[PDB]
Amino acid sequence: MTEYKLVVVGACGVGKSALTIQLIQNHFVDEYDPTIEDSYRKQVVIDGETCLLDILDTAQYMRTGEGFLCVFAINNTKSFEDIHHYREQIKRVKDSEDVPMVLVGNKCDLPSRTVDTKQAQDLARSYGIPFIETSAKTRQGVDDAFYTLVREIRKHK
Ligand SMILES: Nc1nc2c(ncn2[C@@H]2O[C@H](COP(=O)(O)OP(=O)(O)O)[C@@H](O)[C@H]2O)c(=O)[nH]1
Ligand SMILES: [Mg+2]
Ligand code: NA
Repeated sequence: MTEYKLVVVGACGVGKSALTIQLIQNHFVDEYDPTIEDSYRKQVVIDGETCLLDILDTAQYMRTGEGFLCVFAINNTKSFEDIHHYREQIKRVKDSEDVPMVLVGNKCDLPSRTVDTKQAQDLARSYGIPFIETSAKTRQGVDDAFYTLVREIRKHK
């Protein structure tokens, strides 16, 4: 079966771990030690295809990543501001401009929003990447974010 190595990056507190655990374990974590960096697997079906996802939740495996989720939180302007740092890291570690990537705006369940959809869509367009709005709490968008990334890897191959 086809394996996809995915890496989740972004500022502390955006929901990288919550997004990962919701995908893998089907539950929402209200707190998750921010120093734990681990890799997590789930065999899933994406568009009818069975595949293995190896997901590195960051906090010697970044460089082997085939696609990256760049996460910010929609009530965390600072995390949005930091996205360019993580995009550039990824370019450098892959030595490429064309790396499969998805911009994820998480915590969409929260009303105290400060990054609007247009802002984020504009950033995504400046990188040529999809933008997906998620909630790790509700599950909105979660599969779509990871599965879109897999679809970007599929195209890239
Ligand atoms: N309301 C809400 N809280 C979230 C969401 N995702 C994460 N959180 C919370 O935000 C905090 C940080 O999440 P965490 O996954 O540890 O962020 P990380 O540092 O990026 O791994 C925790 O208290 C999570 O419960 C979400 O979509 N909605
Ligand atoms: Mg974490
Ligand atoms: Na503003």
